[PDB]
Amino acid sequence: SMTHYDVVVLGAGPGGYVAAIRAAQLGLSTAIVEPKYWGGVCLNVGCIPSKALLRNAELVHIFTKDAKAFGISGEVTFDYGIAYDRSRKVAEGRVAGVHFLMKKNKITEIHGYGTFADANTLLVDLNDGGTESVTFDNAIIATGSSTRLVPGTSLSANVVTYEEQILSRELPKSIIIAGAGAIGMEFGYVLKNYGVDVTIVEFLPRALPNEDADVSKEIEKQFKKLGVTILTATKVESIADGGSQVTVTVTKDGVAQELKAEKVLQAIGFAPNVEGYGLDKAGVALTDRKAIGVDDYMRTNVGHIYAIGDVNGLLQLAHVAEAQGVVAAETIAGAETLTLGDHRMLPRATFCQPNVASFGLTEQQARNEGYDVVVAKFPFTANAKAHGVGDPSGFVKLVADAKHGELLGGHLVGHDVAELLPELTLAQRWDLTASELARNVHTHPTMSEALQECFHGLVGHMINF
Amino acid sequence: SMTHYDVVVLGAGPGGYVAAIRAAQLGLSTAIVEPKYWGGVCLNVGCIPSKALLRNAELVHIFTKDAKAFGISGEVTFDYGIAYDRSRKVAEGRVAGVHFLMKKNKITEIHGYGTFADANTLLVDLNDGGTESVTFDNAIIATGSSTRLVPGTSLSANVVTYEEQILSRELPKSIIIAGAGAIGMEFGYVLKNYGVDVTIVEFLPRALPNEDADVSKEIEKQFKKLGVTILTATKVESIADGGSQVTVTVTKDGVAQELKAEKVLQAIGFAPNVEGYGLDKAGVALTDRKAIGVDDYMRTNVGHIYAIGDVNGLLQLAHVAEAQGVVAAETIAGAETLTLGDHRMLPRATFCQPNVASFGLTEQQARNEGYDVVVAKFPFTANAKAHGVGDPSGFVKLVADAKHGELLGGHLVGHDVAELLPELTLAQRWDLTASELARNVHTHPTMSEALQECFHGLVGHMINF
Ligand SMILES: Cc1cc2nc3c(=O)[nH]c(=O)nc-3n(C[C@H](O)[C@H](O)[C@H](O)COP(=O)(O)OP(=O)(O)OC[C@H]3O[C@@H](n4cnc5c(N)ncnc54)[C@H](O)[C@@H]3O)c2cc1C
Ligand SMILES: Cc1cc2nc3c(=O)[nH]c(=O)nc-3n(C[C@H](O)[C@H](O)[C@H](O)COP(=O)(O)OP(=O)(O)OC[C@H]3O[C@@H](n4cnc5c(N)ncnc54)[C@H](O)[C@@H]3O)c2cc1C
Ligand SMILES: Cc1cc(S(=O)(=O)N(C)CC(=O)Nc2ccn(C)c(=O)c2)c2[nH]ncc2c1
Ligand SMILES: Cc1cc(S(=O)(=O)N(C)CC(=O)Nc2ccn(C)c(=O)c2)c2[nH]ncc2c1
Repeated sequence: SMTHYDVVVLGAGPGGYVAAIRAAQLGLSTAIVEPKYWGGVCLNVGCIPSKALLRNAELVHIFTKDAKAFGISGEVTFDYGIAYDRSRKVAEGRVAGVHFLMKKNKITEIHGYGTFADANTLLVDLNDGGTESVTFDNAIIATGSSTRLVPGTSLSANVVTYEEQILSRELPKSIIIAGAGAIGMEFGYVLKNYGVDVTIVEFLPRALPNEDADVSKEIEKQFKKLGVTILTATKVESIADGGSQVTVTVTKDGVAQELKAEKVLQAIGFAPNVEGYGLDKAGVALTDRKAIGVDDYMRTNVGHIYAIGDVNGLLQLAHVAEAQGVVAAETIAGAETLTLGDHRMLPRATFCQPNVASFGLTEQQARNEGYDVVVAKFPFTANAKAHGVGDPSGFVKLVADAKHGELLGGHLVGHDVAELLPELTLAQRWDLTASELARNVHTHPTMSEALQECFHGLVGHMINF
Repeated sequence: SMTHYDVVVLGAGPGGYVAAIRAAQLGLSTAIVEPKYWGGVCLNVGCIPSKALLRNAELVHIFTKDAKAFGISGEVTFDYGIAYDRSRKVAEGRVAGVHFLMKKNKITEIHGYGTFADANTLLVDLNDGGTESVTFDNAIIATGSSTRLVPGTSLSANVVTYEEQILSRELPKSIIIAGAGAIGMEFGYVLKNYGVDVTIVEFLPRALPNEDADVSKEIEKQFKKLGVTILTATKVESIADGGSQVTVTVTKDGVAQELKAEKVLQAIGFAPNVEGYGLDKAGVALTDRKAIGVDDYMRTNVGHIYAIGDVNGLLQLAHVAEAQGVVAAETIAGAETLTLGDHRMLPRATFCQPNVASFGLTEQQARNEGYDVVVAKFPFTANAKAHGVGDPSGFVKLVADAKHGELLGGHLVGHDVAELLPELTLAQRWDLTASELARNVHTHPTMSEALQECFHGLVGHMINF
C-alpha cells in the first residue's frame, strides 16, 4: 500500500500520541504507527498500572502498621491477585481512552512496525499481515527505551524486567532488586507490603541518588523501617539462575558476598531504542551515550525529523515526553511555542508512601554551579494537616539564589507531596521570586502550607517554625 | 500590675498569635491576651481536631465500602473512641507549639480576659485572680466569633453546637444537622461513616451554597449515595428537646413536617464577638451586620486599633486570619505590606470525601458582574491517578476573563483537591494568564494534571479530553 502525510509519529506512547494530537489541532495531516502498546509503556505496563498497585500497597501499609493508632479492629487478608486485577482494568481503560483521542482528532492509526527507508519514507510491517509504504514531510520519533541489564547478566525464568514482573499475578517469597531508582523502590514498596522478602542493591552510595541527599536518607530509613534491606555502594557482579533459587554475587569495599532469592528484578536503567528500524537509512545522528540527539525544539540533525520522549534520553518521564511532543508539533506548524530549556528544572515524583517530589537543582548542585545559595527547610512535624492524616514525617526543602530570591530547586518528601510542585515550577518558569511567593495565601490546614513557610524562610524568618 | 507594650493582641487564635509573631519579628514589644484557647477555636475545637476525625472517617469509607474492590478479605471495624482520642492528642500537640512560638519570639503571654477601658488601656481579669492594666501604642483585636442559633431556639442537653459535639467521645444513634455549610457537611461525613443516621437541613436551595452550583450538585450526590439525607430549601421553625428525642419542625413550600432524632447540631453560621469587652469604651465602630469595620490595612475607625480574623466577618477562615494579622503588624511597623483586596479571591477548602476546593468567583458570579467569561471543565474520569487511587469522581472547573485569559475563579471537587489551589491563586495575584499557565508542566500521574488540561481548554483545545 501507499500513502502520504504531513506528520508521521513513530510510537504511540505518551510522547507520540500527544504529539499527534497537537499536530492534528494545528491542522496537519497526521498518522501514528504502533504495533503493540497504544499508550506505550506508561499506560500498559508503566505509570498507570504501577500506581494502582502502589495504592493497594498503601492500604496494606496503613493496616499492618497503624491499625492501633486509627482504632481498627478485625482479622483480614489482602489478596494481591485482586490488586493485580484492578491494575489491569485501570490500564485497559486508559488504553481505550487513547483510541478515543486518536479518533476524536481524526488521526490515522497504522498498526505495525515502522522502518526508515530514507529521510522521508517509512516502511511499515503490518500486524494483520502485509506491508505499507508511508511518506511524510515531517517525522516525529517517539520509540521509547528498553531495560538496561547488569553487564554480563541475562534474563531467564527467575530474572526479569519490570514488564514480566508487573504482569505477574502471583508473587515470589523473596526478591532481589538491582537498582534503587524510582522504579526499584516502587516495586520494593509494593512487594514488601504484600509479604515478600525484598533486598534492594544500588551501586551508588544513596537510594534514589538523583534526589537531594536529605531526601535519600529519609526514604532509606522509611524503607528499612518497612522491613526492606537496602545495600548502597554495592556492585552487582553476576546473577546465576538455578531454577530453584537465584544467586546474586555482590561486592563492597573489595569484599564479595552471595545473596539468594527466588527471583531477581533488573531495574538499573533504560537505554533509548535506536536499533532495528533504519535510523541509519534516515541519517539520524546519535549522541555519545547512544540517544537520539536533538536541539531545544526536539529536532535532530535532519531538520524535518524530531525525537521526543525517552528516546532522546533527556529526562525519561511521561509528562516530559508529552511536553516535548507539543514543542515538536508546534515547531513543525510554525506555531508559537516555548522551549523547555534546562530539563533539570522539570518536575518528577516517586509514588511510594511517603512520596518524593522535586524539581530543579539539589542544594549541592546549586552550590557546585556557582550560585549564592539560600535554603529553607520545614518539617511536616510542624504542619497541622500532616498530623491530621497521621503521617508527620518528611519535610519541604527549597533552594534559591540569594540575589533576587529566584527558585533554583525544590525537594519534598512526605504524604502525597507529589501534588505540591505546580506552584514551584510556575514561579520558576515566569521569574517569580520568594518575596512574591510568600504573599500567596495557602489554605489551612494543608500540606501546601509547608511551601508558604519555606517562602517566609527564604525572604526572612518563618512564622510557624 | 502596670505594663506598656508597642502592640497588644486580644485573642490567641490563628490571627492573633501570628500577628504577634510578625510584630515581634519587626522589633515591636508585643503581648497577647487569651483566657482559654491558645491557638483559638481552630487548634482546640476547630480545624485541627476536625481534620483528624475526617481522616479517620476517610479510612472507614475505604476499608468498608471499598473492601472487596481493594481485595480485602473482610470489613474491619473502626472505634470512634480511638478516633476521638487521637483528635485530642493532635490538638494538644499543636497548642503546645503555639506556646513554643510565643516563647521563641519573646512574646509576653497574659492569661486572662481583656476589657477596653479607653482607646489605649486594657483591663485584664487574670485567670489566677488578680487584675492587670495594660496600655499600648497599638491594639490588634482578634477575638473571633461565636455560633449563631436558629432564631427562637435554645441549646440544651441534646441540642448542641460544634464545640460540644466535637468534644463528645460517644456518638448518638441519629442526628439532625441545621446548616449545610462546610462545618455541617464535615460533621455529617464523620458521623455517617461511624454509623449515625444523619439528616442535614439547609435553608438555601443548595448544599455548600457558597460554592459553584456544579460543585453543590456533585457533593449532594456523593453524600446521598453515602446514605445521608439532605433537605434543601427547607427552613427550621422550632427545635423541641424532649430528653429521649428531639423534634425539629421544618417547612418547605408552605408545608410543615416534624423530624425526630436523638441530637441536633446547630451549624447555620457564626457571629463576630463584639459584646462584653468594652469596644464602646475604645470607640470602635461596627458594621450593619455587627462586625468590626476595617479598611484594606485592617484599621478600625480608631487609627491605632486593628481588627483581624473572624471578628471582622470578611472571610471566617484560619489562613485568612493569619494573613490579616501579617498585614496589621506590617502596617503598624511601617514595613512593606500587601493588602488582600477582594477577599472573594482567597482560597478555601472542605475536607470531607470528596474534597471541595475553590477560590475567586463562581461562573454565576463572574457573569453577573459583567465579565466576558470562558470556562474549562475537566472530569477526573479522564485522569490517570484518580483511577489509580480508586476515586475518579469530580472535576476541575476554571473561570477566566476572555480578554487576556486572566483567572477569575477556580472550583474543584474530588480526591485531595484541597492541595491544588496554590498554582491558581499565585497566577491570579501576579497576573499570569491561561497562556502562561498552560506552559507549566505538571507531573504525571497526578490529580494536578487536570489543572493543566483546563489551562489548555481556556487557551484552545484540551489534549487528553
Ligand atoms: C514500571 C514503570 C513505572 C513508571 N512510572 C512512571 C510514573 O509514575 N511517571 C512517569 O512520568 N513516568 C513513569 N515511567 C516512565 C514512563 O513509562 C516513560 O517515561 C514513558 O512511557 C515514555 O514515553 P515514550 O512515548 O517516550 O515511550 P514509550 O511510552 O515507551 O512508547 C514507545 C512506543 O514506541 C513503540 N515503538 C518502538 N519502536 C517502534 C517502531 N520502530 N515503530 C513503531 N512503534 C515503535 C513501542 O512499541 C512503544 O509502545 C514508568 C516506567 C516504568 C517502566
Ligand atoms: C469545627 C470547625 C472546623 C473548622 N475548620 C476549619 C478549617 O479546616 N480551615 C479553616 O481555615 N478554618 C476552619 N474553621 C474556622 C476557624 O476556626 C476560624 O476561622 C479561626 O479560628 C479564626 O481565628 P481567629 O483568631 O480570628 O479567632 P479564634 O480562632 O476563634 O480565636 C479567638 C480567641 O479570642 C479569645 N477572646 C475572645 N474575646 C476575648 C477577650 N475579650 N479577651 C481575650 N481573649 C478573648 C477567645 O477565647 C479565642 O480563643 C473551623 C471552625 C470550626 C468551628
Ligand atoms: C500520559 C497521560 C495519560 C492520561 S490518561 O491515561 O488518563 N488518558 C489517556 C486520557 C483519557 O483517557 N482521556 C479520555 C477522554 C475522553 N474519553 C471519553 C475517554 O474515554 C478518555 C492523562 N490524563 N490527563 C493527563 C494525562 C496524561
Ligand atoms: C494556623 C496554623 C497552625 C499550624 S500548627 O498547629 O502546625 N503550629 C502551631 C505550628 C507548630 O506547632 N510549630 C512548631 C515549631 C516548633 N516546635 C518545636 C513545635 O513544637 C511546634 C501551622 N503549621 N504550619 C502552618 C500553620 C498554620
